[PDB]
Amino acid sequence: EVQLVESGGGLVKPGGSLKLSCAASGFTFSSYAMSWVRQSPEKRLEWVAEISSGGRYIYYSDTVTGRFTISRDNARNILHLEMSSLRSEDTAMYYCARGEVRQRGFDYWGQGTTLTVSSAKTTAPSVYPLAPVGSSVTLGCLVKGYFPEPVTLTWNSGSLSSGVHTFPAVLQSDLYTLSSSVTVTSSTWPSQSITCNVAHPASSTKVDKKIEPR
Amino acid sequence: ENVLTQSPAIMSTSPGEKVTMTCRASSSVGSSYLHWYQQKSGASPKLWIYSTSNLASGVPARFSGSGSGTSYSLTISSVEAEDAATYYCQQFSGYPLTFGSGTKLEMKRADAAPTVSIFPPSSEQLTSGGASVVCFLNNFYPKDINVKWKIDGSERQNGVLNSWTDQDSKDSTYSMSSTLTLTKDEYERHNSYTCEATHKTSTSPIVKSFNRNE
Amino acid sequence: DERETWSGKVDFLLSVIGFAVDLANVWRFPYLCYKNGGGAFLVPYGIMLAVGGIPLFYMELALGQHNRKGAITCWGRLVPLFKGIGYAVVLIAFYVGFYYNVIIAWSLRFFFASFTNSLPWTSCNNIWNTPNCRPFESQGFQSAASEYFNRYILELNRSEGIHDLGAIKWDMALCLLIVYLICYFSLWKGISTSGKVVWFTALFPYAALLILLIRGLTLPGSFLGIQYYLTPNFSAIYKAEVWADAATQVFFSLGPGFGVLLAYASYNKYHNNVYKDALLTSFINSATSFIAGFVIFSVLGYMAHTLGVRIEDVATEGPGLVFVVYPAAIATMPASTFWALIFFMMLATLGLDSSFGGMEAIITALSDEFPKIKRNRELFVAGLFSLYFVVGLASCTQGGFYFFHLLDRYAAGYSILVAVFFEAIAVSWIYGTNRFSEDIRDMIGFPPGRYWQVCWRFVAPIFLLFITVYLLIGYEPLTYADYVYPSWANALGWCIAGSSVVMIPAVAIFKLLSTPGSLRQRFTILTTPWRDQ
Ligand SMILES: CC(C)CCC[C@@H](C)[C@H]1CC[C@H]2[C@@H]3CC=C4C[C@@H](O)CC[C@]4(C)[C@H]3CC[C@]12C
Ligand SMILES: CC(C)CCC[C@@H](C)[C@H]1CC[C@H]2[C@@H]3CC=C4C[C@@H](O)CC[C@]4(C)[C@H]3CC[C@]12C
Ligand SMILES: COC(=O)[C@H]1[C@@H](c2ccc(F)cc2)C[C@@H]2CC[C@H]1N2C
Ligand SMILES: [Cl-]
Ligand code: NA
Ligand code: NA
Repeated sequence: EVQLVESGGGLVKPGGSLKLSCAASGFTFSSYAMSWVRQSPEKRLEWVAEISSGGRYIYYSDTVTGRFTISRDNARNILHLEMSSLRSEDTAMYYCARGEVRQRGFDYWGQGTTLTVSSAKTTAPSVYPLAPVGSSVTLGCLVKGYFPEPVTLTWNSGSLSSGVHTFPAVLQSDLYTLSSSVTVTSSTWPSQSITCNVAHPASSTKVDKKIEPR
Repeated sequence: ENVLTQSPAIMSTSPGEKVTMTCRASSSVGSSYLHWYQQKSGASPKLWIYSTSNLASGVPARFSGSGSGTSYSLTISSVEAEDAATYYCQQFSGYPLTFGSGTKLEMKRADAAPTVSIFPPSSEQLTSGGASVVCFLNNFYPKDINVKWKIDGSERQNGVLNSWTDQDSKDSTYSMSSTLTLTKDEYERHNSYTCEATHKTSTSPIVKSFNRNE
Repeated sequence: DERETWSGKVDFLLSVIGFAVDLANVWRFPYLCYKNGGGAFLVPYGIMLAVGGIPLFYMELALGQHNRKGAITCWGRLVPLFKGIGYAVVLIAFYVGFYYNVIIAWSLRFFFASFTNSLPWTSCNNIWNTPNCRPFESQGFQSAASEYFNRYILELNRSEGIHDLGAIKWDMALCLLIVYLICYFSLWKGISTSGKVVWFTALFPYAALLILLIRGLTLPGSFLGIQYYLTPNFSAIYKAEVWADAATQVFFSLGPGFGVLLAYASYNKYHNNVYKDALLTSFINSATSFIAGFVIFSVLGYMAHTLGVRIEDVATEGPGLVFVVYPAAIATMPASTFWALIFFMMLATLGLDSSFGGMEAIITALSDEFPKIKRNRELFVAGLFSLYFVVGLASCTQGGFYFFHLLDRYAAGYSILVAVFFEAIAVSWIYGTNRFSEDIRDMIGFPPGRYWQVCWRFVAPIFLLFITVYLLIGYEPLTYADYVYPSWANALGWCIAGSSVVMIPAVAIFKLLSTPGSLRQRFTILTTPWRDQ
């Protein structure tokens, strides 16, 4: 019944401004105090702002106050969060919560929207097929030098679900390097045409990388 | 701020054990104002225990809460595999609201030796002017492992990118991807490439080598 | 921004406990249980308390702790149009002080007259007695305790009505002065002291009630009085008059609409759990009445057994219960002088903490409206109590009871009801429940349940109207004993009863012609809460 979805979010350059929104459904919205909670990339939770059911009492954190402005629209059941003078610290997954009753806390959390505040510029990834120089053969797919997160890597258009290890991206020189390995039987390949696909939305770069021997 | 400190940060536990995570506050917090949240990987947090001891809706009776003033603790009577997540405590006593640093649960497994796979730089990367030797290390426990790059019998220790995965939800193993990035020239003044895995499962490292002259 | 606060949590509670607890808990209540079906009366009493009384008791307390200011300013800030609610309410508490403090004076006069080895109201061979005197209450005669209180203490026999007040009892004027002296040095520097004086006035009655309960229950025939008190008779449940008596007593025993609960709570901390305070206080109030019921009827039954007097002639309400009926019994039991001293002292402390809040409701609500007199608390409450004492001399006259009885039936009776009525309508419909719930959530933690919200806007107006409609039904020209008040005294009473709630439309009308705009664009201005800046 109760469902919270977070829109907005994306890549914003330092000093910029972005408006996040939260679409509620499944409860009388004008009876539940909403609140924005962000989570830094090191998976650390931090409260940002609370707004009342009528939006008459507003509470901010001290690291945020003066810049952000939480807003409410009980008519269309939407929760807003207008941000300005953004710094790199604001980079997080911003969540939408409804802690109307204090002695209970936030009972429902939204899916979350991602905001990246960086001065780095969007670049397209270079996808490299990794091929063995055996009971089972393991090959790979190197995705090097892209920004910002995220990317979508699957194998043979996602027909495979395990035997595959997609390693998380690691930032270096304002660029992300991601990789992924898939393990198959020594029979299956190379008789089959196993392929790595990569999808980076921010740069409109969609690649498929079928891997060949010697 | 009313900073909440949770100990311990990563916690290993085999199913069946009884675990206890603690949450201490810098200032006295009302008992009915401290709450607990569970956040599984790649998902938004969930209200787990509200008002210190009261379990949330859907939370199994194996969970419990205790504490007062500046010392609280969550306790799982008998741990099951589906409890592997990160647990955040949160005080509602006053504004601004603060979450705990969070504690991370990871299941225990019979120690496994890694399946190491080494890869030559793709011919496409050699075209751009680069050369990244990728070394995959799959299915081991415990998470801590140490990769070792050598070219032509000499330890090379700069220009590599390491990346661990989250604990597998099926066999509870880990995986790491070392990526030695080289310029094409430096790649060719040098004869050979070797990545060594120094893990606790073996007295001597699991070695993987390949050469261009073959 | 910053105002003073209670120097301790208990100070506030004892102040609200002290105010709410009254002699009405002694003589209004145990009598009502008696005449309306014993223990069965607790069913309409309990229900009317749950859906009518406590919700209103809660509401005003919540408004006090929230808007942080007195009756006049709180309603002025809540709804500018109905600012007259603050005015009507305060001077109601101003009128009450003209007659309510004479009850405490009576309790002191008896206390001073109890310093003897033989109580003066036992015999019928005194200078003030008539041939119609009997040792105890009887159908067709007068008792020793009755003629003492009437012909000696009051000298009411020397009065032919309210037109003839006669001379001035200076032994009474002294007692009245003493009362205003005590009320003076208790409220003179504010809640710093008044929050500490209540530690005696609100706690001593329970101490006295304890040893009067023990003394009352050890008396022969005590269990018989308990039967008259709480023998169930669920036929009364069907009677609407019982539901009315239950509704009325519940409303008048908690006392919202005096702007004192509003004033008292306005000294609380903003994030203080006021919801717990309302529930706790209201219970103790009702519980005190229940405890007092045993104290009275255990003694009342003692008379109907070992003194041979009909239960109909002793199961009395009004001041006659504790100025005539109860002291007569004390006079017979061993160590009479002791029980007489602590009983009258109880009656005195039962009215003081109530009078405190009644006066405080004035001082507080005036200090927040006019900044001049806030710096002049001492000089103000000087002249205020002086005015009380000066006019109070009319209560110390030989026909002083006739003046007291007139104000008692008009000053607070109806003026409260239609004032509290506009309180509930303004908050729940004009101000609105949804944002009132929003305020309370920000204060204590959680929005009020659906129960309190429904009670505040649907049940409350019906409950208040249900009471107001039956008080209209049972109306009859003011009478005491044989003396029928002239219709100009009744007219005078309605003026005092009307001079209060005439503020509601008058201020509404006056504050409507300002400020400028069309008719629709002025109701908007006058319904806009102060905290929209
Ligand atoms: C007879 C004497 C001794 C006790 C009087 C009984 C009173 C205090 C009891 C009886 C019924 C009770 C009510 C029953 C229903 C509720 C609903 C709850 O959500 C708030 C409290 C409230 C409103 C209770 C308040 C206390 C209450 C009114
Ligand atoms: C039958 C009779 C004698 C019982 C006497 C009742 C007395 C002892 C009860 C009734 C109301 C009670 C008080 C209600 C309010 C408070 C505030 C609380 O924070 C401290 C306790 C205190 C101060 C209570 C003390 C005990 C108390 C005074
Ligand atoms: C005449 O009306 C009252 O006596 C009320 C109250 C009170 C209100 C105002 C006052 F000056 C003195 C007492 C005392 C207690 C609480 C409410 C109601 N009384 C039952
Ligand atoms: Cl009562
Ligand atoms: Na009362
Ligand atoms: Na009192």
